[PDB]
Amino acid sequence: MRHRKSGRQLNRNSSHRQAMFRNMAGSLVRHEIIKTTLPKAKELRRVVEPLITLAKTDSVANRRLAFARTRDNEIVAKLFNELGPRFASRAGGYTRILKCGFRAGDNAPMAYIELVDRSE
Amino acid sequence: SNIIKQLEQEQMKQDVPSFRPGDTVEVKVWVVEGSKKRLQAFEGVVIAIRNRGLHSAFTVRKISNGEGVERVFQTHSPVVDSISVKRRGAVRKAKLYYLRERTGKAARIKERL
Amino acid sequence: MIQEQTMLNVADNSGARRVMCIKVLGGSHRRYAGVGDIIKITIKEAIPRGKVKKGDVLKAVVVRTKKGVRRPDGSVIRFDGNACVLLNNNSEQPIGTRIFGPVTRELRSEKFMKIISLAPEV
Amino acid sequence: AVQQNKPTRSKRGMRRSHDALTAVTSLSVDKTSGEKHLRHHITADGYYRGRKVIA
Amino acid sequence: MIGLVGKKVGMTRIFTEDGVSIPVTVIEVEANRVTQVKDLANDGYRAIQVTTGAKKANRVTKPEAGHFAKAGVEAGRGLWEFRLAEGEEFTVGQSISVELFADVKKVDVTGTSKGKGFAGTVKRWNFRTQDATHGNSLSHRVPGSIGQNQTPGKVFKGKKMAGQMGNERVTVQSLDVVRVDAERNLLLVKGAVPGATGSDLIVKPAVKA
RNA sequence: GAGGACCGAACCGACUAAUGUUGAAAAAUUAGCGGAUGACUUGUGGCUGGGGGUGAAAGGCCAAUCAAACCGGGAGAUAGC
RNA sequence: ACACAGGUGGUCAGGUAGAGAAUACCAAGGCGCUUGAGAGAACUCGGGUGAAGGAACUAGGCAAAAUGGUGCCGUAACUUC
RNA sequence: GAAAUUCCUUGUCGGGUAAGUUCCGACCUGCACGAAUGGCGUAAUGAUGGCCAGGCUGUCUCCACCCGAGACUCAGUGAAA
RNA sequence: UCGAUGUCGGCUCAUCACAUCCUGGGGCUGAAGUAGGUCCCAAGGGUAUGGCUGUUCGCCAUUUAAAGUGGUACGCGAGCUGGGUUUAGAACGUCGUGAGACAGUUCGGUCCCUAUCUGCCGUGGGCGCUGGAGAACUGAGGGGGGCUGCUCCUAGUACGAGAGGACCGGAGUGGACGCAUCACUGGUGUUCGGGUUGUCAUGCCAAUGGCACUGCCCGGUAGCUAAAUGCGGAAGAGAUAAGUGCUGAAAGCAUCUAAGCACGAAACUUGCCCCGAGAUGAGUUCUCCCUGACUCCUUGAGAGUCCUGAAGGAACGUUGAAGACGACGACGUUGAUAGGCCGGGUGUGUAAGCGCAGCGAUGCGUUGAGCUAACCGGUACUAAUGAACCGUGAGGCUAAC
Repeated sequence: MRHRKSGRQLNRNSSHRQAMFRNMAGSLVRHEIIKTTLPKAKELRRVVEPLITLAKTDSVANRRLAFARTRDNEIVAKLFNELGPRFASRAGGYTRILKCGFRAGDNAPMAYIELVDRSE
Repeated sequence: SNIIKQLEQEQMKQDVPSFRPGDTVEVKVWVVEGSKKRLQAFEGVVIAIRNRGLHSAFTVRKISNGEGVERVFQTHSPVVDSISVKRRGAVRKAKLYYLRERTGKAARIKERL
Repeated sequence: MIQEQTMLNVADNSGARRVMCIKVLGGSHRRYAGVGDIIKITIKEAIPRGKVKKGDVLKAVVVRTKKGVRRPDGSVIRFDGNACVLLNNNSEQPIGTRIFGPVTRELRSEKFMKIISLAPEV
Repeated sequence: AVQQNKPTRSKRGMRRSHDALTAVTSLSVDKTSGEKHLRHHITADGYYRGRKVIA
Repeated sequence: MIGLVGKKVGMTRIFTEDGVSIPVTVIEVEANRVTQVKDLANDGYRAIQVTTGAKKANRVTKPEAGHFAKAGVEAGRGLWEFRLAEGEEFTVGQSISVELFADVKKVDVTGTSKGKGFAGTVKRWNFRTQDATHGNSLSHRVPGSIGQNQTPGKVFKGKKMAGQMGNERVTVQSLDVVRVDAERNLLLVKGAVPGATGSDLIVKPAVKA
């Protein structure tokens, strides 16, 4: 059984699962809206949202923490210099998920996930 | 779950000293033989602390008469009369289970300054 | 948690070094022995001039166990190895005259009061 | 591990009593564009619950 | 004797000064409110139907929003019934406290056990595992034989096979009532009762006693 | 500086186990395993032809076929089954 | 027979560890193995870890665990030395 | 010499084990050993047969949990006896 | 049965019989007690681990209340094994001139099947149950359970010569087994923290990340879980078995039986738990819900339009200590359903950066710091959208009023 457990395995080993969310957290910071599956979203929420909580306090000891969980220095700058101040007065819920239908190739339920401001 | 918390925190003691793993404590326990409540000592090294509020326990390990004796005392229990730190050990770990394999000058713990 | 084939140390001066449990007594299909329980043992290593010799088939009471005991408090007393006091088959009294190492007070039963009044600790 | 007798037209269609797909009959109109869409899904043009989300 | 309906808060322990830790299951028994008494005449048997807890106003449906308004009590999370012994007689709208269990000393607790899902014959029925090695081919936690040969020619009704385990009503009997707290509405019983945390427990006095 | 020496990769094999058994594969995979300067191993040609060859010998092998290969013929052998 | 987990001669052979063409991680270079998405039941493969016991398993220590390197000290019966 | 050979046979005695139809040592009463279809030994060697011991362990008592691949649901294709 | 029904043993899982091994009840005894011997009643539950051998068996070593006997294709290979027997190799003894042979040994020696139907274990869909709906029940029937030691009191009494040593009745503790549960004690914990080896990378130092079985390790949250802790095997009834009776004739005597009335077992029926109204014999109770027009015709049987869509349900979404999928449960902004966030807990164990000491490895201070999963408490920050959809319009044909 599975009582009170969290984390979707997503038919991956734990190293592929960790590397897939390191990429996908990088992509949600780049373009601020990505189209992913509906279960890879809602698992990205547990990854990208502590990154924006981390970036709300800019310090050296958190810039390297964010670098360790996001091995991309361009993401760490946008997290701290853009997404940190932008979500200063928001208590969680930095991302929303908009279900967009079904994938053509495998009928997978797709969704957009995006930062709730997006600054337009 | 404030209900179990208020049921737990009415039974905890207010007399638990702040020991760490590696400290050498001596724990006086009440023993009843048939009707004589006696207070006997167990003096070894703390090798493990479980912090759980009311369900807090700590393991004390001594070498008694050539034998290794471990003793997992439940603190906040009315059978443990007092806990008393006799020296402070300086370890970098929270569980000193490797001292079951070391015995002697191998199991010497550097005193904490 | 002493079962059949368990090698136990010998917590008395009766001669043996190692004994092996060859039956847990006191009920059919019984699996383990605690620190108050009697076991049928065979002697696997003795000292050359002791009371007993290698190959005797007799009884013993487990007194120290790596599994350990459970007090009413929920607290545990474990030991580093397993030990037993060698007993006569017929009148289950200790063969030895000394008891080496501690025991626990799960032995106060007035069949082992010549073990509690012999052991150094408890 | 293999049949002893060929099953019939009867039992073949009796098994497919539950193979019948269920239609939706629950399309939802959008309150700013009038597009029908799946419930809790964005529209084909990217409106959702009156807001333009995707474009 | 009537029961009460409660909720499994969890497990903790009590320390007597004797040295024993008594493991308890904390059961929150709030004020069970009688919604319907029953009689031998109209209904065939004597019972009371109580309710407990508080259900929100927009989830209680109209066929039960009227059944509660007939009694005058509030809503509840459910309705449960208790067979009355032939001396005791209750009134509709009477609230029964955990003060009932002052002098009981031993209770039977009913609850729906934790669901193990589809379990196998080893977990469900304590079947013994076959050899992990020594030549065994794909048959370790499989059950083995389910029958005989041709002369029965069938498996017997009631065979122990794999299936749904747990998620079932289970009564544990004769649990020692440690203490009754009439102000926090608590019943501490010695040992563990079926169900997870938050499940609805039904605590009657002991019939075996 | 010898060795049908030793350890151990390539290489050549095939002892054990599990998988596989309508297989990924008409003999394999995976983890171990033996030999590894030699009675080794391998390429490219050649030569031996069926009651014949070749065989450190198993009735082994001779084109997924072997106590007498395959193909065509006698031939629609014969068949008290 | 297959876009087949097999077979297939020779040549070239970088770095850091290492005795090494072992192995680990990399370069040059080449790829991600032509169904995916979920879910996280039994059971089955392939692994990981276990209290106490330690061969009680079993036809049999089968399988697994364990041992494993270099230097130095030290090493028995027997021996065709 | 009760052996890769001994039917009776688990002969008998000794050893090993709490207990040993196997093992080792013998005895000789060799059903039905025996001297190049070699007899008795024999260091070394063996993926050889049997037995014991120490280590070691999920082999087991008695299994628990975890990690991946299927199983399972959805979409596409689509067998077999 | 030769157009194939796979043998012995082991394992796993059983199931029945009773000619009963233990426990329960009796009669007799060459039954003082304690131990027995024997027969009768009784099948509810229980009914060893090992050494040897392929073994069943057997013999041994220790247990045990006891280690029952039989049937079930000598139960059980579309469940496992493959040691034995019984393929092809080889050898010994033996027999044959020989090829070879031996219920003689001896080493070696491929165990396939994706389950259609029955059966079984679970789990749904449909329809029915007659207006629909939401509940709670009743309980006809099923099922589960149903074992027992040892100590202590009775009492060293009854008995006996002494030795020894009870019945009945209680009290406590175990063993095996079951059910439940994680509070404890632990296991696990590849989603937590840290140590560390090799190497690549982030320009480099310092920090980190990848890969090496989670690289190897040391710890460890929740969950799951046993070895861990709770509980349970009743008591009571009712009918009886064997058995003992009371009254009592046939047979002026007797006589347990023929009339009658008593006792009497773990069996039987209940009592304990669970399932259960598809119990089509489809029950009961409470509550809720809809009381509009017309038109068409063979016509007491309806059909078709417009109107109105109720209670409720489903679907959808957020989900769950529920779960293969369905189902089940919670929730859906009149909102704590999930994620986040905040605080705390927990676990690791003194982050980084800086400063100081030292030649440096590194130590020390900041500092029990920093990180911290599934936990707890909160908090609408994100997502749970108005709809729409299904289901209708008072319900067929004695008593009372």
